[PDB]
Amino acid sequence: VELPSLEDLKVQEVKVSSSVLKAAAHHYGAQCDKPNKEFMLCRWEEKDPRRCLE
Amino acid sequence: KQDMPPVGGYGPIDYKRNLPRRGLSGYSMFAVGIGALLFGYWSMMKWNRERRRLQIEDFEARIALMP
Repeated sequence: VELPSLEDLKVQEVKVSSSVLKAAAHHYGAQCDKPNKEFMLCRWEEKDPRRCLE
Repeated sequence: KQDMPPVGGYGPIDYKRNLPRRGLSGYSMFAVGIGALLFGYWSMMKWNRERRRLQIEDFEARIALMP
């Protein structure tokens, strides 16, 4: 099979601690709502997270 | 002439046998038992249901993140 390159990696990972990540944790997803549910259809409905990387 | 038997001063002590210090008998008991027992159940549903409210709150933070 095939795998995408070392490019489209090394993007800005949120380097925070787990407690400060669970600190807000409630106002975070409650107002963004545009890429996440689309990303869920990109993962739940369609499998193979290799067409699903963007 | 110096013998014993005194002129007076006697009791006696009893040969009696009694100490009926009762004691809250006769349907007064089983009454403090049942009401305090349901009082403990009355203390429930204000804590378990309250912790159940926090239990959905705990699972809320898991579902909000993880996309």
